[PDB]
Amino acid sequence: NPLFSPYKMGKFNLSHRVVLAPMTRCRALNNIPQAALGEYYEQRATAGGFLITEGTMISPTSAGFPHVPGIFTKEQVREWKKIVDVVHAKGAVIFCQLWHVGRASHEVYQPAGAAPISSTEKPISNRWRILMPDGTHGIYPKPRAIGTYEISQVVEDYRRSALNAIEAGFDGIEIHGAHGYLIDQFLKDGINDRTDEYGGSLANRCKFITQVVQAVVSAIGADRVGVRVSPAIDHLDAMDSNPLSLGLAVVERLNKIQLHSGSKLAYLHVTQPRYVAYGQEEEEARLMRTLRNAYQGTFICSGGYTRELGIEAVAQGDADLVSYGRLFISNPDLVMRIKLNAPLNKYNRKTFYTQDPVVGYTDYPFLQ
Ligand SMILES: Cc1cc2nc3c(=O)[nH]c(=O)nc-3n(C[C@H](O)[C@H](O)[C@H](O)COP(=O)(O)O)c2cc1C
Repeated sequence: NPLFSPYKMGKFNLSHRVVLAPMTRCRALNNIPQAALGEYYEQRATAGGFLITEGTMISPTSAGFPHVPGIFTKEQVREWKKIVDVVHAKGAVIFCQLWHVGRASHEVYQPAGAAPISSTEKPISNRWRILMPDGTHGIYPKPRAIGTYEISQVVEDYRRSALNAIEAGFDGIEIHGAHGYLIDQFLKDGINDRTDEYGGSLANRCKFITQVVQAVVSAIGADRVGVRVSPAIDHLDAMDSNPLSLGLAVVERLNKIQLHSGSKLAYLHVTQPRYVAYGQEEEEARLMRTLRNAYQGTFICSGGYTRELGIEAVAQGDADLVSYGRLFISNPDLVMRIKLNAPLNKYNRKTFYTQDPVVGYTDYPFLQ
C-alpha cells in the first residue's frame, strides 16, 4: 500500500503519506488556542505523521470565522506551544497554517467594526453567506482595497506570525493562498480588478503571493515553508478565466524562489475540485498532475480523497502526500483505519464549527 511507504519531506522522515488537512473548527475561543485543540491534534497525531493546523490568524483583521486561533500575540504563542508539545510527543510533524481571509469577513470580526481589506472593493456576492458568532449566517460587506504600503504591512504580519510559529515550536508554516481568501483575491482575475502593479497580468497577480512567500522564507527558511493554492476552486466567487494557466504561473514563481533562495520549500499543497455525476485521465486529474510535474519539489494533493483515490495518487506518481479533511474530522485514527482498510465513521456537519471542546470535536470514537 503506497500510502504507507516512507517519504522524506525535507528533513522530515514521514512514516506514511496520510496528512491531516488544515481545518477551521472554531474551538479556539476568542482566538486563544485551547486545550481542546491539544486533545484534538493529539488524537490524530501518529509517529511519523504530518499534521497541518486549522487556518490561523496573522493579525487582528485576518479572521472571517468565530473563535479561530491566532498566532500574532505572545499569549497565543504560549498556548500553541503546549499543543505543539503534545503532538511532538507522539512523533508527529506539525505545520501552522497562516490565514488571512481578506474580504471574506464581516464587521463583527473586525476591530472597531471596520471594513475587511482586499485587493478590490467588490464584495463576495450574496450567493455566499458568512458564519456569525451566534451560529446564524451573515452578509459579506464591501471590502477596502489596500495600497502598496499596506500590502507590505500585511506581508510583515505573515512574516511576524511565521516567526511566532517557529517560536511556538511548529516545524513550519503553510501559507494559505487558496479558497478565495486574501492571497487568492490577488491571484484570481475574477476578483483582482486592480490597475497597479498587483493586477492585470499573471506576473502582477502573482506578485502578492510571491512577496508573502519571500518574506517568510527569508525569515525562517524555505525548508519550513509550505504553500497552498487552489486555482480550480471558485469558493467565495474566486474564479479565474484560466485555472491551469494561473496555477502554472504560481508554480513558476515558487520554483524561481527556490532557485534564487538556494533551497526548496517544504511543499506545494493544492486543493482540487470534484465534479458531480449520477448515482456514482480527465480534465481535473490532468490539471493536478500538470501542476505537480511543473513544480520542483514535494506535492500534496487534497480535495475529496478517499482511501482508494489516495493510494492511486501515490501509486501513479500524481502526488507525494495526500491530505484528508472531513474523514479526519470523524476519524481520529484515520491513518490506522486506512492502513487496515477498516470502516470509517461518518462526520456530522452540524458540529463542524460549534464551540464545544468535546462534542463533535474529540468525541468521535477510535477503532475497537
Ligand atoms: C470543516 C472544514 C474546515 C476547513 N478549514 C480549512 C482551513 O482553515 N484552511 C484550508 O486551507 N482548508 C480548509 N478546509 C479544506 C480542507 O483542508 C481540505 O482541503 C478538504 O477537506 C479536502 O477534502 P475532504 O474533506 O474530502 O478530505 C476545511 C474543510 C472542512 C470540511
